[PDB]
Amino acid sequence: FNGTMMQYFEWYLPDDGTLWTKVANEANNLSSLGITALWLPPAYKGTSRSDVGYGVYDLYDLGEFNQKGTVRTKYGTKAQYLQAIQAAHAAGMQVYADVVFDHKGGADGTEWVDAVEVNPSDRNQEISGTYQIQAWTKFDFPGRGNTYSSFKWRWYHFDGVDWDESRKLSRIYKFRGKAWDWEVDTEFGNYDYLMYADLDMDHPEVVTELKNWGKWYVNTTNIDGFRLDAVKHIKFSFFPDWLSYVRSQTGKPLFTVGEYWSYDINKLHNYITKTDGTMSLFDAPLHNKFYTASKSGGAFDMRTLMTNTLMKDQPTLAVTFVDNHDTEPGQALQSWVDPWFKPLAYAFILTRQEGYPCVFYGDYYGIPQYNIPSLKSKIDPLLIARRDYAYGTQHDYLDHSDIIGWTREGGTEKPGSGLAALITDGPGGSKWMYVGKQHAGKVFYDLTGNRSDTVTINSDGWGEFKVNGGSVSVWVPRK
Ligand SMILES: [Ca+2]
Ligand SMILES: [Ca+2]
Ligand SMILES: [Ca+2]
Ligand SMILES: [Cl-]
Ligand SMILES: [Cl-]
Ligand code: NA
Ligand code: NA
Ligand code: NA
Repeated sequence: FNGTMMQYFEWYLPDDGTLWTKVANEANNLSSLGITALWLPPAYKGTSRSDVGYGVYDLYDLGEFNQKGTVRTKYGTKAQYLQAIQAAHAAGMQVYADVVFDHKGGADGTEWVDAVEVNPSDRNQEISGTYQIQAWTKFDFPGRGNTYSSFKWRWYHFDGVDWDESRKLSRIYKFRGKAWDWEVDTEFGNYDYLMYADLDMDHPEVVTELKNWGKWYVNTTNIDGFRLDAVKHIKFSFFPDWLSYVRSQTGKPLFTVGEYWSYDINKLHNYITKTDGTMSLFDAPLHNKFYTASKSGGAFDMRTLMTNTLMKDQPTLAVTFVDNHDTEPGQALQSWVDPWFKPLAYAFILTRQEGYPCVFYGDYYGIPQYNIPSLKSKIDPLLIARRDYAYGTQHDYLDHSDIIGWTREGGTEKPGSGLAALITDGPGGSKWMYVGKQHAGKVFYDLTGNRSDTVTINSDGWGEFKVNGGSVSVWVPRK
């Protein structure tokens, strides 16, 4: 069985505290379609009840303590979260928990700190003299007390902040005596700083505490791996060290995927080198390819669709996806793949042998905030393709600027498997492709239902497969 991840949230979910309940309720249904892992949103207390979770306040509050004006998180209570994870496990699915280590917001109090303004466009360039600011850096967690952890956060655990409370100024403030961490991404000179209070990953108390929390969190929740937020903004050598610790101390392999958001493939290869292949990365450049192709009116050269992507260059470390909560309309990385192209992108990541694909909750269930209907009826037949048919040796036909395809011969121990896929960003047509001599004489049909004709395999193992305009067909053998 192929591995298939699902990102189990989107940005515009209502703040109604039901998501963990939905996970428990939907787990069996999802697993039956071949989903094997769920990436859950940050599950700990944010700056308010409605925070999506990246505005992390208290890593140890899983919707259990009366903090930031609520007990539950946006998603539910600690008990509902633990129950969600158990339900996924009963359905035979693994759970990857979102980990937010870049910054910390909603401090309980301020501290007076000598600081300097740096340029948002070049954080290596100081643009003021030293002056004293009132920074939101004091974290005491009075709702939790010392349950689980007695560790308190102060100014010196952070490299800087984005707000002076005394003069009410928005600036990127670097604390005097602190430096931006290295290595990090070099966009804007040094991209360590992102929002709220930025963690100083060179501080030993910070490193020890996050290790402490990592081990506690795995043991407490029974999760199976991690989605790491904002890794280009976090010292590169920190995560290999952290993961080695948490993996050894818990005795779990803890699959981990990092969000290194860049469309520059060489930046991703750099990160993977600097982290010794300890984690996979989201294939952001392939997301860009799908976005671009969807908007190009047929003019995109489909022969290039996976050129300079992680799916091509480093397939065992790629988590492939069509869209996520940041690429949704109105969001920070907005780059939304139009619905006409979306099933083709889904077929590309679901039926090919390269990479670990990830289905987006917002695509699957729809996004009511923008009146975006569910694509479940177009995605399900592709999940079935992956679950039952996408096995064995692949042959590639990325050989025409509209119509591209590939085949899977089927696996010697998954009887009935085998497929031939075609997608086109332009007019439809046909393509001869090799599915395997062993399929000579078999009749193949289009599992998507987009086409009603059939394709019979010739005595050499070749079939003349077909696809409609602007569409996808996934041809599989009759039983
Ligand atoms: Ca630092
Ligand atoms: Ca940072
Ligand atoms: Ca084209
Ligand atoms: Cl200068
Ligand atoms: Cl410095
Ligand atoms: Na510089
Ligand atoms: Na930092
Ligand atoms: Na992020």
